[PDB]
Amino acid sequence: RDGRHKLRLTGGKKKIHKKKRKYELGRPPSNTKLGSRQVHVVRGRGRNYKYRAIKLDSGSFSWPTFGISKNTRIIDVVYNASNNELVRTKTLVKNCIVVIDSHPFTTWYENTFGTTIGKSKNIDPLLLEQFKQGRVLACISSRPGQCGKADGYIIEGDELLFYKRKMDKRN
Amino acid sequence: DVQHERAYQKQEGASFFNSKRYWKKVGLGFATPKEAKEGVYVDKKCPFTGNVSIRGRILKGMVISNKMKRTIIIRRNYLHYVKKYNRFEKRHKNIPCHCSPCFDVKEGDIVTVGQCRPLSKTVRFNVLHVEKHQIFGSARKQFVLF
Amino acid sequence: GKGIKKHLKRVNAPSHWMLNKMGGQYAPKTSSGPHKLLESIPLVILLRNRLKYALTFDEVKMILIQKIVKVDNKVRTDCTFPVGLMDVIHITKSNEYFRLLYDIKGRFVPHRITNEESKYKLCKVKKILLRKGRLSIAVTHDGRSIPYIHPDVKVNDTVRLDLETGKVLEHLKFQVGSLVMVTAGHSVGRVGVISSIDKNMGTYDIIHVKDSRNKVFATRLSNVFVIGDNTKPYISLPREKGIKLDIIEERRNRLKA
RNA sequence: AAUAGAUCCGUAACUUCGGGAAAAGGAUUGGCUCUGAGGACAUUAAUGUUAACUCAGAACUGAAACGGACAAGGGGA
RNA sequence: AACCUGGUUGAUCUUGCCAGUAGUCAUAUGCUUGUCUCAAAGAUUAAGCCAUGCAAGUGAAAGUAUAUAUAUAUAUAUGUAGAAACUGCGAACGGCUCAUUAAAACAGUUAUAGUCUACUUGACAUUUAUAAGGAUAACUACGGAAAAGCUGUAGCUAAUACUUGCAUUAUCCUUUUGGAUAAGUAUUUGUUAGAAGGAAUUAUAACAAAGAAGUAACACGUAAAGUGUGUAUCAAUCGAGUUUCUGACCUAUCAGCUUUUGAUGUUAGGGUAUUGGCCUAACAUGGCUAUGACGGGUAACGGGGAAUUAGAGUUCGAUUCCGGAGAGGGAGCCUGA
RNA sequence: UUCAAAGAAUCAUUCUUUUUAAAAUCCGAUUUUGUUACUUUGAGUAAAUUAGAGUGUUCAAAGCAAACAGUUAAAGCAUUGUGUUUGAAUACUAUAGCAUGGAAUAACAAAAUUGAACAAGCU
RNA sequence: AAAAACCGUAAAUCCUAUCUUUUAAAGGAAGGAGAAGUCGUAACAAGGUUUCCGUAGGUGAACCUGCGGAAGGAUCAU
Repeated sequence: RDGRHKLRLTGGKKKIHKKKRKYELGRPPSNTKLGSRQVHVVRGRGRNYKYRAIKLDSGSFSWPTFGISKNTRIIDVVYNASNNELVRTKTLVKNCIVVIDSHPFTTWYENTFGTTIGKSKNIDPLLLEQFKQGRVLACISSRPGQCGKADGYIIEGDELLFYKRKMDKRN
Repeated sequence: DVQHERAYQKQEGASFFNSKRYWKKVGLGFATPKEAKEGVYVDKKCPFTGNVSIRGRILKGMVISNKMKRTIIIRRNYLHYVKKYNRFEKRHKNIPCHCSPCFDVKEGDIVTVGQCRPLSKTVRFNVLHVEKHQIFGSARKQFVLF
Repeated sequence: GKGIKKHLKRVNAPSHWMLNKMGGQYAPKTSSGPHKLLESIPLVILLRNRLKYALTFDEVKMILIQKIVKVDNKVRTDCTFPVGLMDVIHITKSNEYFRLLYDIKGRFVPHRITNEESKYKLCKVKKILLRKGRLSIAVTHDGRSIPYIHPDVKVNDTVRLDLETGKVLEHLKFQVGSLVMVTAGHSVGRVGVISSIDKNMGTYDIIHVKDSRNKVFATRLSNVFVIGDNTKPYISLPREKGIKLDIIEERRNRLKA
């Protein structure tokens, strides 16, 4: 499935022998979506079970500025670095852009520091505006196909500025 | 100004706010250039900044292609002795090598290169040193014993 | 299938096993254990072709079933068990202890050892690893993982191991006076005090070892066995005493009788 | 009777080298939601006034069918 | 043992080939064959077809035993066993053949700081209890067809088959001793510090989130406490997959190949045990080539190895062992490390 | 583009050892000064096979043994008995890779449409 | 548990194109070998017309002829 049936760098084709072996495998892909949190398990080689997620709604999301993480639920996907058909069909990858409820992080902020370790970070006006709106933009970083859970981080700063600039000279 | 693709580069393993850019000296009797130490470029495949670890074989090669993006073609001229005719024989083959944007490489430049993990289907080598050399003719053409 | 091969051809057996070419076509493949197959030998040939105690596999096994063969004072019943380079084996009712040492030619020969010296076994450590709780555990060449080693112990230093308590006693470094034993080198069998090292840039480090007859020989760092300091060999050496008596002048020694 | 308009691709023997040739032979063209790209007029590198029909990919949708009528080569040895 | 001889002519000297000569672990065949030792043997061509019979099974302290048999003081407790069956492991080893195979396999040389790894050894562990629950074989009774290594319902029981689940330890302070503090192993994500190697984003440690699989509800009995079986993590062992570099027969009456249908690389993501156009989406037009690419042929598996050898060399290598392939030809899959 | 001289040892010679410019190192002296080809040494060099050791299968093809006093005991060592010596070594395992001494022969670079080094001051 | 749909691996069959390997094929046109056959005299001597080369044409054939060359000539030579 991998490593053969492909012409060499010179352009000549390697004619096929040594028919496909099991250790190559190459299992079919998965498209995890929003919905009921149900997954399957796949027996990897050497009895290494893989948590294969096809439908995810909730996971963990980390504030990197504060170095914290809270369990929350995703609302929708809005961008992927890959083809737009994935974000149109509501799939999750390890570099997707999703919307996360601001309520748990806001409650944690009020409990710890207050106001609407290494504290007193002055946050930023744009994220404060997103918090007052109630929904924020954050990027999933974990691999849902392998670990079976959608974990992410809150994206802030110039990268957030670039994301909004590419989202909305703009439509 | 640094990121132009339909994605973003993080330079993972660098940290942004804690502190007290990122680089790695890779050792092998070689130090990172100051330009790469201070540079604003981000590359996940650069030996100094990326995750790739250099191990295996260290070679010296002749720059053949530099117009390609972040990758160069390296040829290694050598002599192949023949037992029957007890004489030498000019024989070469060009191997691909990934070039970090830190090093400004021109055509025909001699480059020290190290082996890393398979980076592409063919590219599995990384540049470490470039020594300037104005060549005459074509890099396909000049023959160097290196 | 292409799974692990469960056979060993007689001709493919390691050279130091010394298997007759006409005695079948299969060699006893050593089971997985504390040492590699190449640098270790099984009790089968150990007690059949070297000790000459038995003549057949069946009688070897019916000796083995009784708990009269002990390695490191541990009874062993694995018929093809890899003993290893350096170890202590014991037979109880006849009360004898054999330490597996080398030979100048480079074979495996058991060596008679008293109970006191049998209690004193040496293991060359391979690497140290840090685990949870900031504790260091070091793995010897015998596949033995000994935790809580001395901080002064280095990666190439050897450590005295006690059989009963399984504890470290004293460390021996790689100094210029460190008496060593080449394990798998081309100069295997010769004992030496080492003369120098050459720290090469990320390749096989070599060391030049000095003999008693002022013979200097270079061998890799990866295949040495520190057996004591310059005072004396901590291990009772075999009859050849670890001196590679030369091939040309071996025949003059052989001819007088 | 059979396609026949158009775009994309592809096109042999033979030859007087000009052709054969629209060779042969294929896919598409329906729909709407779309998107984008390609001139003249002015300001001390950029922002305002004003005129095209050629391409391309994501959709789903419609009775899996569409140069929708008219209009139009059947090819080959 | 670095070797020559006959043949062009009326006769001679050359070139030149033919023939002679000897070897072959190189095949077949003809004649002949009193002995012994030693022993290749369906490769050539048909990797063509196969009748038949066998070629992988396994219980000696130790999983489950009212099919059943036997022995000790007397229906009481131990036993020795034990057909069938459940369970566990192996059957992925071995053996045969060389069709495919042309930088492919193989051989030497590297890495895996890009991975997995049965059994074994060595260390060792975290979020009803005087011992928990169902679910089934063999078997009993009725059959079907010609049958399969075929099969249904009723009833049942066990196990080391399947499933739940029963403390405690460490840290800080006056400073043996009293208080207080806290309890996730692997694995994943986000924020930091950071004994070794050659270079770590290493080991490891701190915080914030998740988080499996276990830490024995099991079996026999050795010092004049033990063992088997099973289990989390680490290391080696037995290996495997990828992988750097160097090497191949003939052919130009094969000069330009590859690139929509991935070709060359970038980014991002899926998949794998892991890296990787392995694949997908976007992006750029790149990559190889007279140092012979791309093609074509091989009556080509490769290797150490064989013959002939003064040295050079030439030819052979299916075949004792290593590595690769196949089980009539493709393709797909469970189980299982 | 770095020559030679001087000293001990075999036979009449041959052979062995020291220095003789500059730059950083040590308070009259302590010591590094291209790359590659090439070349010398090593380690990783599976076995079988190859040449070959040793070894009287009746020799040999062999194979990797066997030998030693012992009509029945002496020695050796153990504080009554316990046998001893041994062999399966050697070179090869590309040409390529790793480390390594290198003066000769080959190339490559620095070598003036200018490029330097030293001293003083400035940032 | 049957059953269906969707990408995916893909057996197997057919269309077209290309490459490789054998064979049929009416017949055609060659070459070679056979113990001698017919006609001619081409070359070997100045072979009776010196021989030969390239080219072109003619002829039943070897051969003939023209143009420009060579001696391997029959000339190393007023």
